[PDB]
Amino acid sequence: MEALGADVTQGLEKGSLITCADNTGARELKVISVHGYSGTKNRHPKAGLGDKITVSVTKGTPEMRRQVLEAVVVRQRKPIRRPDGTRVKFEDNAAVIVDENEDPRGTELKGPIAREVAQRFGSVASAATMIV
Amino acid sequence: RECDYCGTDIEPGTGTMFVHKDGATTHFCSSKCENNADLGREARNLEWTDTAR
Amino acid sequence: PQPSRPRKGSLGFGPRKRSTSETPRFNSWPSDDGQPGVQGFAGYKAGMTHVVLVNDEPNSPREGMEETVPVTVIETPPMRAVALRAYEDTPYGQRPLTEVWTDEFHSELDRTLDVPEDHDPDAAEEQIRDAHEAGDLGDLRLITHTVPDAVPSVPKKKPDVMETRVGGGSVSDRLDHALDIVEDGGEHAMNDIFRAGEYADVAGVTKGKGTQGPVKRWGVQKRKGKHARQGWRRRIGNLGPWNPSRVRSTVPQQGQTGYHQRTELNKRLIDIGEGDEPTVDGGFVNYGEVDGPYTLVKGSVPGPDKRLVRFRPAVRPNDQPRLDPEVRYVSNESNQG
RNA sequence: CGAGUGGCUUGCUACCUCGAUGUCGGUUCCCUCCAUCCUGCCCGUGCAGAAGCGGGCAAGGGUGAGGUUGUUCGCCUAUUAAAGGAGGUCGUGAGCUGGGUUUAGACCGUCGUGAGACAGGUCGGCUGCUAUCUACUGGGUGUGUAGGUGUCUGACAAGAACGACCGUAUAGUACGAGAGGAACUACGGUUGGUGGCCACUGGUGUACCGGUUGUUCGAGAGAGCACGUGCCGGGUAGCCACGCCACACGGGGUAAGAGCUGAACGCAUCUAAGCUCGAAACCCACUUGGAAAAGAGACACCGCCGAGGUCCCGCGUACAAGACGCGGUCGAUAGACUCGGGGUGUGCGCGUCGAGGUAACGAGACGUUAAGCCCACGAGCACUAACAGACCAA
RNA sequence: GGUCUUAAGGUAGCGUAGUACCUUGCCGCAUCAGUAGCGGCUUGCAUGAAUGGAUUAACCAGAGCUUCACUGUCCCAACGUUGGGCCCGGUGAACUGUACAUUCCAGUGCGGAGUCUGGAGACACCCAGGGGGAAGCGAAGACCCUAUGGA
RNA sequence: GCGAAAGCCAAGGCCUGUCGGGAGCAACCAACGUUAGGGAAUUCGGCAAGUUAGUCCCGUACCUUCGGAAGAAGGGAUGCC
RNA sequence: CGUGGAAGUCUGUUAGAGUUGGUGUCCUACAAUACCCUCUCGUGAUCUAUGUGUAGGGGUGAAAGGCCCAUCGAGUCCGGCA
Ligand SMILES: COc1ccc(C[C@H]2NC[C@H](O)[C@H]2OC(C)=O)cc1
Ligand SMILES: [Cl-]
Ligand SMILES: [Cl-]
Ligand SMILES: [K+]
Ligand SMILES: [Mg+2]
Ligand SMILES: [Mg+2]
Ligand SMILES: [Mg+2]
Ligand SMILES: [Mg+2]
Ligand SMILES: [Mg+2]
Ligand SMILES: [Mg+2]
Ligand SMILES: [Mg+2]
Ligand SMILES: [Mg+2]
Ligand SMILES: [Mg+2]
Ligand SMILES: [Mg+2]
Ligand SMILES: [Mg+2]
Ligand SMILES: [Mg+2]
Ligand SMILES: [Mg+2]
Ligand SMILES: [Mg+2]
Ligand SMILES: [Mg+2]
Ligand SMILES: [Mg+2]
Ligand SMILES: [Mg+2]
Ligand SMILES: [Mg+2]
Ligand SMILES: [Mg+2]
Ligand SMILES: [Mg+2]
Ligand SMILES: [Mg+2]
Ligand SMILES: [Mg+2]
Ligand code: NA
Ligand code: NA
Ligand code: NA
Ligand code: NA
Ligand code: NA
Ligand code: NA
Ligand code: NA
Ligand code: NA
Ligand code: NA
Ligand code: NA
Ligand code: NA
Ligand code: NA
Ligand code: NA
Ligand code: NA
Ligand code: NA
Ligand code: NA
Ligand code: NA
Ligand SMILES: [Sr+2]
Ligand SMILES: [Sr+2]
Ligand SMILES: [Sr+2]
Ligand SMILES: [Sr+2]
Ligand SMILES: [Sr+2]
Ligand SMILES: [Sr+2]
Ligand SMILES: [Sr+2]
Ligand SMILES: [Sr+2]
Ligand SMILES: [Sr+2]
Ligand SMILES: [Sr+2]
Ligand SMILES: [Sr+2]
Ligand SMILES: [Sr+2]
Ligand SMILES: [Sr+2]
Ligand SMILES: [Sr+2]
Ligand SMILES: [Sr+2]
Ligand SMILES: [Sr+2]
Ligand SMILES: [Sr+2]
Ligand SMILES: [Sr+2]
Ligand SMILES: [Sr+2]
Ligand SMILES: [Sr+2]
Ligand SMILES: [Sr+2]
Ligand SMILES: [Sr+2]
Ligand SMILES: [Sr+2]
Ligand SMILES: [Sr+2]
Ligand SMILES: [Sr+2]
Ligand SMILES: [Sr+2]
Ligand SMILES: [Sr+2]
Ligand SMILES: [Sr+2]
Ligand SMILES: [Sr+2]
Ligand SMILES: [Sr+2]
Ligand SMILES: [Sr+2]
Ligand SMILES: [Sr+2]
Ligand SMILES: [Sr+2]
Ligand SMILES: [Sr+2]
Ligand SMILES: [Sr+2]
Repeated sequence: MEALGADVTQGLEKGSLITCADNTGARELKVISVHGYSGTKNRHPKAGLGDKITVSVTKGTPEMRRQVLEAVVVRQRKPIRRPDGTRVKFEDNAAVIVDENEDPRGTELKGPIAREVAQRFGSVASAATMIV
Repeated sequence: RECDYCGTDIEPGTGTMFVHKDGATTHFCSSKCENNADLGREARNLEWTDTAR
Repeated sequence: PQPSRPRKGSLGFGPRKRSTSETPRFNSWPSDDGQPGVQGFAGYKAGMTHVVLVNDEPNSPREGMEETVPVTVIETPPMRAVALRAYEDTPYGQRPLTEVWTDEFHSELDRTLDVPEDHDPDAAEEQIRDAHEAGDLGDLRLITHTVPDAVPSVPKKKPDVMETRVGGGSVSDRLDHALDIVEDGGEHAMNDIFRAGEYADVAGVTKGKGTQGPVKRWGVQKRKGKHARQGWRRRIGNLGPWNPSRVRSTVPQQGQTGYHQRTELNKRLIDIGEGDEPTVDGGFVNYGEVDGPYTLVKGSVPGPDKRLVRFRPAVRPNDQPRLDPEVRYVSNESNQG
């Protein structure tokens, strides 16, 4: 993929429960896989800010629950390093549900986004209220 | 830049930026300032801090 | 069917034993391209600091922007090339022929060497030139030492002697270039060989850790789960199969870790200067204060503070030289804090 | 239908072990095979392109995470370039595990007159030993080469030190009615592996500073104990990874294959002689070790009554013993002191205030006080200690 | 089949059971995925009524499963603490020993060799290590068969 | 303090749960502390560890042999002067 | 509403009794059955000291072929016996 312009210490793993920062009807998201990832023996597949991840819906509306959908990691608790050496960390771990063409499934996005995610996934940016 | 907590100048190529739930941003100079803030302590109540003195 | 996994550690830096010389010895030298010159220099490791830099790379989207880069400050005072050794091409490889020494010697060089009182620099020079006429001359290298006395933080006064190759134009011109350096007094600086922004290969003898187990030394797993409570925590499963009925040297075992020679490739030279600009407040931890000729190497460098690191122009660079990077800021903040 | 190769399944045999070679599965760690799953290079196509199908060379590297099940096997999910198979006493219990098989207890079903049985199910049910030899990983002492110091050489030896993927430009281009949709090349990044390093972020930090509970030293002050810090908060150096840095290109020769020239055989023919090319594979390149390479090496200087080394002393860039490295007054090696740089967070005492209380008394607040206390780092500084002195050696 | 053996011919119930071979039975629940678990169905290889059947509040260091919470069990390991370990003084065993023994790769051999054969490698001694080999040490195999053995 | 509980301290007893000296004291082992982000992905199985916790107030489901379930669950409080 | 204070009743490392897991430590042991944490019972079919009884094809057994002095699907000693 296109360079983020920041070094990420993947703060999520396969099976992690994260927030769904949108109005799709999905509240809690469970990480299943990470796009373009191949690990090593015994290692739990890791996901971080800017990664496109395969997810299942744990909490939400009846129609949205149990569905296997793709998402993009927007926020994370573990720090990321920006080119100026400064670290940037978030309050929660969050992802926005995305489709086949990488456009958000919902209309509005809840909470802040990292400028690096915004640069990589354009239509997710042009839906973001706050870009930090 | 200046530390949003203590008030000293953050040495460039150092520090952490905490992004709050609402979207608010807080630049910290060190781990000491982050940890004092997590304890619910307000900068102007601590004597060592540049905001207070 | 039990998953595949790459082996624990590399088999190319063996045997993992204590180094013979603390002074690193290069096993390869650059190609003979441009003008004649000494193919390397040396200094002492000081410590680390960060620098804010303007992005030089024309292919980066961040070209012209401020970028924080880690730097290892190494004190590089002028060295002294006291001799010129010449090699001859024999059917058994390269063997040393003769050496051309000097008269001018450093006050405390007699701490390591048995300084020459009687030598004939002309008969030696004549023997080297007869060999060149015969087409038997291999390569031309200089016997060089450091002046640790110029560095206040390093306790030693005893010089670190090492041989360094001269590469360049014709073998006739570089013989002459080599003799010209030696005949003066041998004094040369980092500036004479290196320019800020070039890629150098730094060689050094690593930080000694004494004896450590397979987990640290080879990167093997610790015993997991229930296995970690049975009496075995940091020991490998087995030393090998039933057959072959011997332990193969490839199995991760305990022993000496650290204090090995490493040659770390493509290290960018951020800045080469003189003075106290890169010195840290309160002094560099376990080293001291810098006030003299220095070099700023991008990232990490092998060995601890006070150790002798060796420089050589990159034998295998990936990128093109982007000379004299714009250093907007060098941190002087205390490393204690 | 016919001919075989393998020795992974199964069966057969009864050669070896019954004065014992510890089971299955799993795990961990190492090596290997090729009948190749991916990756490199190719041939064919029912090859437009894209995506495939089939075949050849090829074992460098890779081949991962999970849900049921003791399972091997297998089924299933989402990722992936792909998530290949097999050997090493069905590798691996003087390494682990002990869920299954297969002791002694018990139940159920079936069979039995009964004890009791079952190639049925089920709950419970133990894991010994101080390494003599050998083997390897690392560390020393000697002898050989035949005075010492410093610098080298390179016979050999090890490496995967690199593997792979995504993205952008090429390009909505070639190709195609359209749908759809490449490549060379140049760039950016990710992943796995590898080596090193700690400025940055993070962890630790029973150094240190503070808060505070119980109890004891009458109160105060200041302290002990509460497991090897009472608990809580912060945390320097160092050590670290979750942090940061670095890890080509290109040559040479080949395989499959594509060809040139060319004969046997006037023609033709990539082959028989000859030649131009051509794989992630081979050799070199690069990194690491390596004078014990018995052809036991080279060079320069010093020295053979003296060069150099050991002991000793102060210490670590070193360290389990040994080893290694540095300094030793012509000195900053270690400590004291003082600064500098850091940690904590404002000391004791005194003054004012303080809900109240006749008063006594009074938790606490402010000031004095960026205070007090503390530092595994640096600088200055010969004050203290590196003194005295011994030995070997051509 | 629309009686026959041998007297009767399985009723209430329960049921893929700690009893179901087929079997991971079929449907549903739950999970991304559930040979598990629970519900339903159930022709039950070979359930079933004091050989007691069914059911059940309470109880349980009994067997299986799910959720919230928690966490170094794991990703993936780091640093620290105490006692050892290492060096020195003193004390001072045992296991084990046919002999020889610096081995390695192949081969051969009663078909699982440090010792045989061919090569390769190999200067001696010593310290620390984790246990690959000595089909290592420890026990006249508990399994199996055999004995005109025992209980 | 509810307490013959913990922790601390008397009276009384002891330094004889009877070998010491040395090395920031390495690997490795036994006991153990703390670990960012994730949070059972570990494993036959949460084995091991951890979480919770005293007291008072509010409040408390299915089922039930009416005894129980029940400290269900969940929520709040807690010092000193 | 109070009084009352029942219970093979509950919590409890009270004393005491027991022994679930760690398959930890030990496994030429401190120990021929030990150590540590964890765990169960703790007014009763309870625990315990001393005295006393039952004897080997016999006892005793809330039954495991458990126990009868480290000895049990028939104790130990000596004899039959070489
Ligand atoms: C899996 O079933 C098994 C059957 C027998 C054995 C032992 C025998 N195998 C090698 C020797 O014949 C004997 O070794 C011994 C007795 O130590 C092990 C497992
Ligand atoms: Cl995955
Ligand atoms: Cl393990
Ligand atoms: K046997
Ligand atoms: Mg695994
Ligand atoms: Mg620091
Ligand atoms: Mg800082
Ligand atoms: Mg064996
Ligand atoms: Mg083939
Ligand atoms: Mg291979
Ligand atoms: Mg096996
Ligand atoms: Mg073994
Ligand atoms: Mg064993
Ligand atoms: Mg053992
Ligand atoms: Mg079982
Ligand atoms: Mg069982
Ligand atoms: Mg069923
Ligand atoms: Mg009846
Ligand atoms: Mg026998
Ligand atoms: Mg039998
Ligand atoms: Mg009989
Ligand atoms: Mg954690
Ligand atoms: Mg698993
Ligand atoms: Mg537990
Ligand atoms: Mg009695
Ligand atoms: Mg029985
Ligand atoms: Na053990
Ligand atoms: Na074995
Ligand atoms: Na065959
Ligand atoms: Na096994
Ligand atoms: Na391969
Ligand atoms: Na599986
Ligand atoms: Na075997
Ligand atoms: Na096993
Ligand atoms: Na075992
Ligand atoms: Na080539
Ligand atoms: Na019946
Ligand atoms: Na731990
Ligand atoms: Na062994
Ligand atoms: Na009443
Ligand atoms: Na116990
Ligand atoms: Na009971
Ligand atoms: Na009897
Ligand atoms: Sr060299
Ligand atoms: Sr070399
Ligand atoms: Sr064990
Ligand atoms: Sr063998
Ligand atoms: Sr082949
Ligand atoms: Sr392929
Ligand atoms: Sr099998
Ligand atoms: Sr099957
Ligand atoms: Sr295997
Ligand atoms: Sr078992
Ligand atoms: Sr079975
Ligand atoms: Sr019979
Ligand atoms: Sr059975
Ligand atoms: Sr000799
Ligand atoms: Sr493209
Ligand atoms: Sr289109
Ligand atoms: Sr204490
Ligand atoms: Sr507490
Ligand atoms: Sr050819
Ligand atoms: Sr020699
Ligand atoms: Sr019926
Ligand atoms: Sr040992
Ligand atoms: Sr007393
Ligand atoms: Sr004594
Ligand atoms: Sr702490
Ligand atoms: Sr689980
Ligand atoms: Sr699992
Ligand atoms: Sr509560
Ligand atoms: Sr009771
Ligand atoms: Sr109780
Ligand atoms: Sr058990
Ligand atoms: Sr013990
Ligand atoms: Sr035992
Ligand atoms: Sr424990
Ligand atoms: Sr007799």
